[PDB]
Amino acid sequence: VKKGFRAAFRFQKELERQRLLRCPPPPVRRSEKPNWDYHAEIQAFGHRLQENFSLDLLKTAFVNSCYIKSEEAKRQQLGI
Amino acid sequence: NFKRISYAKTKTRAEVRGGGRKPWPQKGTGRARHGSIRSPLWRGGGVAHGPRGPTSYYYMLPMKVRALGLKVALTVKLAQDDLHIMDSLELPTGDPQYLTELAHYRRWGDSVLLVDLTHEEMPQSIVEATSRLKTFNLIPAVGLNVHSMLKHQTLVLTLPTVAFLEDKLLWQDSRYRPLYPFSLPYSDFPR
Amino acid sequence: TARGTPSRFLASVLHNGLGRYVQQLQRLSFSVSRDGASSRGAREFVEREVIDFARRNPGVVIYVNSRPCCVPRVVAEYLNGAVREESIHCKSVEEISTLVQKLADQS
Amino acid sequence: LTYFSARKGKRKTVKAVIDRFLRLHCGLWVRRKAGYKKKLWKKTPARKKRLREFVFCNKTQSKLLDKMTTSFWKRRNWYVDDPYQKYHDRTNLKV
Amino acid sequence: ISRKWEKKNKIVYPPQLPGEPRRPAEIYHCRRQIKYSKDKMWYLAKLIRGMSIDQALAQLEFNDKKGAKIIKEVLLEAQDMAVRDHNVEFRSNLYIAESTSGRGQCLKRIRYHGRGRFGIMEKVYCHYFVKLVEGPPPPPEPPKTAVAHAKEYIQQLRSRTIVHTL
Amino acid sequence: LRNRVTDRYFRIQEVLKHARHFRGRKNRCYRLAVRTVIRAFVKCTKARYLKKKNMRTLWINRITAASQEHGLKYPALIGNLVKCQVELNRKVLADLAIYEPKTFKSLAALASRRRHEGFAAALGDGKEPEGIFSRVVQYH
Amino acid sequence: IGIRLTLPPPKVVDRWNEKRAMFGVYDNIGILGNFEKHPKELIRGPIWLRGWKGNELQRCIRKRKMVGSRMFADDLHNLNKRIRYLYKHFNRHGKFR
Amino acid sequence: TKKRFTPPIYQPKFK
Amino acid sequence: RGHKGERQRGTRPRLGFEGGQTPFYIRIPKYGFNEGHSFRRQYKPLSLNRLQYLIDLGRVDPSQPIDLTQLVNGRGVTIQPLKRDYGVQLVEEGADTFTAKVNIEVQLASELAIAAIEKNGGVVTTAFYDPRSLDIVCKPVPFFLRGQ
RNA sequence: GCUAAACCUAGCCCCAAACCCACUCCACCUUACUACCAGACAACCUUAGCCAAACCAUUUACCCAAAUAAAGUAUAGGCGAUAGAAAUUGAAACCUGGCGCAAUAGAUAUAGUACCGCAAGGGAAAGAUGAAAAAUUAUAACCAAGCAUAAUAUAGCAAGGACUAACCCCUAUACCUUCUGCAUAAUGAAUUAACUAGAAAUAACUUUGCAAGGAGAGCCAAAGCUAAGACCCCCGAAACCAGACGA
RNA sequence: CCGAGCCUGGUGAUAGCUGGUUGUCCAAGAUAGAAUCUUAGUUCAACUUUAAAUUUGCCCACAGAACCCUCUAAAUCCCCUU
RNA sequence: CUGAACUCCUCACACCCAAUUGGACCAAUCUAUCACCCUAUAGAAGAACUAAUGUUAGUAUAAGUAACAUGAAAACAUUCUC
RNA sequence: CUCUUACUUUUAACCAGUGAAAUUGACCUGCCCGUGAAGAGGCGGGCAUAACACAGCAAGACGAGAAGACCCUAUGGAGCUUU
Ligand SMILES: [K+]
Ligand SMILES: [K+]
Ligand SMILES: [K+]
Ligand SMILES: [K+]
Ligand SMILES: [K+]
Ligand SMILES: [K+]
Ligand SMILES: [K+]
Ligand SMILES: [K+]
Ligand SMILES: [K+]
Ligand SMILES: [K+]
Ligand SMILES: [K+]
Ligand SMILES: [K+]
Ligand SMILES: [K+]
Ligand SMILES: [Mg+2]
Ligand SMILES: [Mg+2]
Ligand SMILES: [Mg+2]
Ligand SMILES: [Mg+2]
Ligand SMILES: [Mg+2]
Ligand SMILES: [Mg+2]
Ligand SMILES: [Mg+2]
Ligand SMILES: [Mg+2]
Ligand SMILES: [Mg+2]
Ligand SMILES: [Mg+2]
Ligand SMILES: [Mg+2]
Ligand SMILES: [Mg+2]
Ligand SMILES: [Mg+2]
Ligand SMILES: [Mg+2]
Ligand SMILES: [Mg+2]
Ligand SMILES: [Mg+2]
Ligand SMILES: [Mg+2]
Ligand SMILES: [Mg+2]
Ligand SMILES: [Mg+2]
Ligand SMILES: [Mg+2]
Ligand SMILES: [Mg+2]
Ligand SMILES: [Mg+2]
Ligand SMILES: [Mg+2]
Ligand SMILES: [Mg+2]
Ligand SMILES: [Mg+2]
Ligand SMILES: [Mg+2]
Ligand SMILES: [Mg+2]
Ligand SMILES: [Mg+2]
Ligand SMILES: [Mg+2]
Ligand SMILES: [Mg+2]
Ligand SMILES: [Mg+2]
Ligand SMILES: [Mg+2]
Ligand SMILES: [Mg+2]
Ligand SMILES: [Mg+2]
Ligand SMILES: [Mg+2]
Ligand SMILES: [Mg+2]
Ligand SMILES: [Mg+2]
Ligand SMILES: [Mg+2]
Ligand SMILES: [Mg+2]
Ligand SMILES: [Mg+2]
Ligand SMILES: [Mg+2]
Ligand SMILES: [Mg+2]
Ligand SMILES: [Mg+2]
Ligand SMILES: [Mg+2]
Repeated sequence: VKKGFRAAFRFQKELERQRLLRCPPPPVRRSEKPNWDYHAEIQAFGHRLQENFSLDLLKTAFVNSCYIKSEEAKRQQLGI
Repeated sequence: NFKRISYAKTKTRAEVRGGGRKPWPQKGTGRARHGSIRSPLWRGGGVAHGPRGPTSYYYMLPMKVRALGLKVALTVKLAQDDLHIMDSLELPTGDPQYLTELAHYRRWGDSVLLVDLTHEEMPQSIVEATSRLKTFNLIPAVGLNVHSMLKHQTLVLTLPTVAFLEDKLLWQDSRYRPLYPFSLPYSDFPR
Repeated sequence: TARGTPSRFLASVLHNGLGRYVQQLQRLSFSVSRDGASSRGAREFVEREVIDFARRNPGVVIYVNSRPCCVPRVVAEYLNGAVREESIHCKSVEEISTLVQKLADQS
Repeated sequence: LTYFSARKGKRKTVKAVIDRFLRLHCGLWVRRKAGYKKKLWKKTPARKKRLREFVFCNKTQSKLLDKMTTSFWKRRNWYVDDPYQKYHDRTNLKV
Repeated sequence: ISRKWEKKNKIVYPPQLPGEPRRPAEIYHCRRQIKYSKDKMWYLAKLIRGMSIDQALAQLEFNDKKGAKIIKEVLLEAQDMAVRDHNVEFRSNLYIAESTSGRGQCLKRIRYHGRGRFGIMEKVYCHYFVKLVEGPPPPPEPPKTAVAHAKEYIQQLRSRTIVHTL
Repeated sequence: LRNRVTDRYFRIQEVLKHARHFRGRKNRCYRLAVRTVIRAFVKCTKARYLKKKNMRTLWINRITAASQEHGLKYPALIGNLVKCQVELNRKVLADLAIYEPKTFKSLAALASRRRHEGFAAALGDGKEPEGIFSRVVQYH
Repeated sequence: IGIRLTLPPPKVVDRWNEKRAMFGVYDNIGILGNFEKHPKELIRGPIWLRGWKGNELQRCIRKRKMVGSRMFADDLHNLNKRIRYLYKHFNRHGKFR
Repeated sequence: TKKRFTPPIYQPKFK
Repeated sequence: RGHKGERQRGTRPRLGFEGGQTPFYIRIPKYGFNEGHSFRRQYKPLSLNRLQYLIDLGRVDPSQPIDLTQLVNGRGVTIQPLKRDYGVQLVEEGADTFTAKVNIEVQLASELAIAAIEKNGGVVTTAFYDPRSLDIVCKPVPFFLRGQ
C-alpha cells in the first residue's frame, strides 16, 4: 500500500463517471435539481427575449390542467 | 530545523546480508552480467542513494538576527491589535471556563499566549486554568519565541515582562563585539 | 487529432441573429468558499464584479453558493441544454472576468 | 588533492607549492625561474640577469595554486621587517 | 477470482403490466475448474452457440472430445434448473444464447529437458459458461442477396456530396 | 522519507486516450502507443502545410475543367482576369464554377475578350488606342 | 492495478497538543537567560550529533572516535568500510577537481 | 581457443 | 557530464596533473620564501590615528596607564597569540594630527611614533610578553577561571 | 465474463536508557546427543594484498580512550602521490522518542527453515472478510497486460489530412544508443506491473544582519565579517591477497 | 569450463573500455593549436556560457610593408571616413 | 502558368541545433500552519523511467506445435501371443 | 558406383488424451530495376494484388544460438623462459 490521499480521491471520481456511463440515471426536471428559483428564472425568460411580459399572466401560461389535477391528488392523500 | 535530527537510514549493497558471490559466469549464459545479488538493480538489494542517518540539521543564525525577529513579532502583534498588556495574571477563580468566557467577551481570539516574568512566581489561579486548556497556554518570559507568537493569535504580556524584554532586546543594539562568551564574568553584565 | 476526435458543421441555435439575437447563456452557478486561498480571486469577483455583470446580462440567472470547498467552479448552462463546468481555482479577478464573459458569448 | 581528510574531515594543503611559491595578500604568486642555477657557464649575462629575477604568475596558475592551499596561507601576516611587506597591497589599480 | 455469473440468476424483475409482452426466461449456469484447455473447449462452446437445447445435446452426445461430455452435463442440469426453479413450462423450449470458455487457476510443474535444462509446464484449467433463454432458436440471418448489394451501392452513390466547397 | 509515484495511472491514460482508435497492441500498451501517439501529433502539425497546398491544387483542377468547357486554358483565365483588375482567388472561382455557372461563363468571356485585345495590340505599333477592357483604373 | 480502490482512513491531526502547542519554547534561552545556557544544549539525540553538522564522511568519522569503542563488532566493521568507500569517492571521483 | 563450457543452472525447486 | 572519457565516468586525474608532462608546480625550483614562517614574530600595528580615535570616543582613557589589556578591552586591537603574535607595534601613521598625553606600553615602536607621543608630554615604553603571558594579558578573566 | 485487481497489519530500522550473563529428569568430544575401566597430545609468533601513485619497484588515511580549538600548522615524504602531531585550550549531557519502512519496502527472516552443496558455505518464497462464521447460498460492481463476448477482404512503421462514409484518395524511410554519416541488413528491447542511477569542498555569485569592525573565546579583517541558498551518478571484468573447506 | 581448486572475507577491488542514466517550457550554443609511455585519455590555450565594469569593435581612403629571385598569382597586413 | 516553413495579407508571438550552459514552472509524498469532495503558503526529500542481453512477479508468441503412453480376447475368473 | 528399385519397422500424417523449448521493437510482413551507411518486404519509378487453413521445400529475412576464440587497441590480466 502506497501512502497518499490525492490519487485515491481522484481515482474514486473516475470510477463514479465510469459508473454513470454504464448505468446512466433517469432524467429529472430542472426545478428538482439544485440552484433554481422559479421567480428569477421566469423574469429572465422575458428579458432574454426583449419583451415586456406581465408576470401574473406569464406564470399562468406555464400552468397546465394536468398539473393542477395531480397537485390536488397529492393533497387528498395527505388531507390538505 | 536547527534542532532536527533525522533517524532514517537505509542499507547499501555493502550492508545487505550475503551478496559476495558472483551469481553466474561473466560470459556464455546468454544473460546479463552481474557481480552480486545485492546490487541496487536487484530485488532485495541495497539502496543506491538513500538516507544515511542519523543526520543533523544544526545551524545558528547570528545572535543579533534572532533578537531582531522577536522585535518584529512584538511589533506586528501590536500593529494588528493582537497584543494586550496586563498588570498581573491573577484571576478571581481557578475556573478554566472563566478565562474562556473572558477572552470571548473581549474578542481576543481562538488561541492566546500568556507570558509571565518567571516560572516560580506564577499565580496558582492562572496555573490551574491554563493547565486544563489547550489553546490558552502559559509560558515564562524566558520561553518567548517567534514560532509560538505566530501560532497563537493573541499575545498577553505583563508589565514586568515588558521591561524585561526591552532590556534584553535593546542590549544587542548597543554592545561591543564579544571577547569571550557572555556567560563569563564581565564588568557590567548581567546588570 | 481530428481522426481521434469528433466533428460538427458550423451551425447556430434556432437561426440566431436572423430575426433577433438571443443570448444563449441561461444560468451561472458559482461555488466559492468563505475560507480558502483557492477561492480568494472568486471572493473578490463576487464583491465588485458579479453585481455589475448581472446588470448588463438580465437574461442570465446567477447563483452564488458560498460553501466549504477546495476547488471553486462555475457551471454555465445554455438554452440548447449544454452544460459546461469550469474551475476558477487560484485565478485572479481579471482572469475570472474574462472567463465568465467568454461563457456569455458562447452558444 | 585531499578534499576531506580521514581524521579531521577537512581539506589538506599541497606542500610542494609552499616550498616554491610565495603568495601576496592581494592574490599574486611570486616564483623563481626554472634554471637559474643550471649551466651558467654557457649562458649570457643578459639571460642570467632575468633568470635570477622574481616573477609573477598568471590568473590560471594563481587560481590553481589557491586551490592547492588552505586559508591559513591566505591570511594577512605582519612579520617584523619583511622584505615583501609593501607588495601585499595594490596601488592605483583599476578594473 | 470473480464469480459474477452465479449472481445473475438472483435478479428479480418487477411484475409486468397487463399490456406488456411475455418476458423470456434467462438461466445462467457454469462449471468451474475443469481439467481442460479453454482453447480446446472454445471449439465446443462455439458449436452449440445458437442451437436448441435438444440439438446441442445431440451434437455433444456423438462428439469424441472430452469437453463434450462435460458441457452436456452442464446443459442437462441447467435444463432441469430452468423448469424446477425459474418457472419454465417446456424443457425443450430453450436455446443456447451464450456459450464460451474462460481461463481457470492453473498450476505449475517442471518438465525436465536434456543437458540439465528444464521447462515450466502448467496444468491447465478452464471454466464453461452457458446462458439459456426460453423460446425457439432465433432464425439464422439469410445471406446478403444481390438486390441488397445493389440497393446499398446506389445508396452510397446518393449520399456523396461535393467536398471541400460551399 | 520514502516517496513513490501514486498517480502513475493518470499519467499514462492521458497518452492512451489518443491511442484508443489505433490498431494492434499500440492502442493499450503504453510502451508501444507512446511512440505512435508522438508520431501522430507530428503528422498533424506538418499536415497544416499540406492541407493548404492540396486545396489550391484542387481549386486549380476545378478551374481548369470549367475553363475547358468554354475553350480556355487556366493560364489564359487567371492571367487575363488580373489584367482586368478583377482580384478573385482560386477558392472563389472554383465555388463559382459549381454554384454560379452563368457567372463563370461571363468571367471566361471577359478573359477571352481581354486576351484578344492583347493580340490586337501586339500587332500594332502603339498608334491604335488601347482596348475598352484593357484600360486600368488608377488609384492615387 | 497499482492504485487503491477505496479511500484511506481520514488523517486526523491535533494541532493543539502538548508538543505542538509548546514547540519553539526556550529557543532563546541564551538571549533572555543571560547566556547561562546555549540553545544547542536543548537538542537531544545521538551524542555525536548534538550541536554539530557534517556530511556522511564527517558524521561517520565523528561517530567512530566518540562511540566507536562501544559499537558492536559487525556495526564497527561496516562503519570502517563506509569510511573507506567515502574517502575514495570524495577525494578521487567527481566532475570537478 | 580455450575450451569454454557453461554449466547448466537449475532454479529453486519450490517454484 | 559529457560523452565517455574520464569526464563522464568521474575518473579525472588529480588537481595539478597536466596529462604527463612535468607539472607547473613541480618544474619550478624550490626557494625559501616561507622557510620558518611559524617561528617568525608578528606584531599587530596600532596607528596613532586609531589610538586618537579610541581616545576621542572614550573607549580608551588616557588618565590611566595604557597597556595591552586596556586596548583589547576597548576593542582597539585583536591579538592572536596562537598565530605567532607577540604584541602590537606602534606605527607613525597619523602623527601630525595626534594630540594626546598618554602613558602607553607597546612591544615595538618606530622612532617617529615615539617623537609624536613625547612631544605632547607623554611617555612610551617597550616591554616583552612571551606567548604564554601574552594570552593572559589579553584575556585575564578566562585565566582566572583556571585556578592557576 | 474469466484470469486478476485492491487492503494493514505482522514486524523491522535509527537513537536513547541500562553493562552483560542458566536451570525438570535423562543424553551428548567414541561414529556428538552413546550408563560403566590404566591415562599423561596440549594455548601464544610482524597480516597480506586489492587500491592510489594515471605503469611500478620506497611509499599509499583505517576508532584506540575529552567535543571544540591550536591545525591540515610543525614535521615526514620516489620532498611525488600523499601522510601528519604535540605543548596548550577546554563544553555539555531530563530513556521511554521519529518531516523512519509498511509485505519487490523494512532485518535474510513466516527462517538461517525449505532447497542447493561431500564439505566449508550459499539461501528463499508468502499473509489480508466481518462485532459475530455457534451469521459461509459470504464481503456488490467498476481498473494492467493476456483472452472471451466479437476471425478475416487489393496497398504497405499502419498513422495523419480528411470525408456523407470504416477502407478506398493524397502525404509520410519505427525508437534508443552509437557515429563523419544509420530506414539501415549496426546495438538493446515479447509485453504488463513494481523496483532501478549526480553524494561535496575551494573561491565566487545572490539575499539578510552588524559594520572598521564582524562572529555565542579559537578565526578573519587596508569593507569587511556572520548566516543561509545553490555544483560533482548506476551496473559490469579477467585478476591479487588472507583464512577456512575438500582425495 | 584447473596454464592452476572451492568457499568466505579484504570488496561497493580496479576498469582512459561498453552499456544505462527517470517531469514540463524557453533561451545562448560546432572549437587554430601545444605538451604528454601521448594520440580510445588528460592539462593549457582556442571556441562556447553566465554575471559585472568599461569603451570602443566590425566594415575600412590615401600613404606605407626586400632584396636574392621561376610562375612578374588570387589576395592579405595596416587603415581615417562611412 | 505551376511552385516553400522565403515575403505580403487577417490575428497572435518567449514557443524548431548535439555536447555543454543559463533561466521560468511543476506531479506526488512528508512536516509546520491553513484548508476540509482535496486545497494554500512555506520547509524538507529513498522526490517522477517507451530502453542498461537490467531485478522479481504475471501473462502472451512460438503452439495446442515438438514430445510422451496401454500386447490380445473374455465370463475380469482366466486363457493366448511374444 | 554405373543407377536405382521394392518391401518391412520407426518416424510420419489424421482422431483422442497430456503438453515443452530457443525465439519475438511494432507489423496490415509481394516482384523488377534504380537509389542509399556502398547487398531494400518498408525509399523513387513501374508491375502485381478478394479472404483463408493444411501439407512440403530451404533461395532470402546480411535467419536463431554464444557481448568473434582470427586481427588490433588497453600505460587490462595471467602462465612459462631467461646473460
Ligand atoms: K572529488
Ligand atoms: K595497473
Ligand atoms: K527477503
Ligand atoms: K550500419
Ligand atoms: K552485428
Ligand atoms: K536494427
Ligand atoms: K540501445
Ligand atoms: K583417502
Ligand atoms: K557499442
Ligand atoms: K586512453
Ligand atoms: K525392385
Ligand atoms: K530459407
Ligand atoms: K546470425
Ligand atoms: Mg559484501
Ligand atoms: Mg565485482
Ligand atoms: Mg532491502
Ligand atoms: Mg542429469
Ligand atoms: Mg553513453
Ligand atoms: Mg572520447
Ligand atoms: Mg597505480
Ligand atoms: Mg592535546
Ligand atoms: Mg522481505
Ligand atoms: Mg484489460
Ligand atoms: Mg498508399
Ligand atoms: Mg532514453
Ligand atoms: Mg563507422
Ligand atoms: Mg538516412
Ligand atoms: Mg528488414
Ligand atoms: Mg558494436
Ligand atoms: Mg551536491
Ligand atoms: Mg601485485
Ligand atoms: Mg595464498
Ligand atoms: Mg580413496
Ligand atoms: Mg566500476
Ligand atoms: Mg536557439
Ligand atoms: Mg615520458
Ligand atoms: Mg587528441
Ligand atoms: Mg579603424
Ligand atoms: Mg504557393
Ligand atoms: Mg519567416
Ligand atoms: Mg514570431
Ligand atoms: Mg498543484
Ligand atoms: Mg508544495
Ligand atoms: Mg528515485
Ligand atoms: Mg514501468
Ligand atoms: Mg528493462
Ligand atoms: Mg510449426
Ligand atoms: Mg510427433
Ligand atoms: Mg512407443
Ligand atoms: Mg493431438
Ligand atoms: Mg534480438
Ligand atoms: Mg538494390
Ligand atoms: Mg507453411
Ligand atoms: Mg528442414
Ligand atoms: Mg566483442
Ligand atoms: Mg599493466
Ligand atoms: Mg594491476
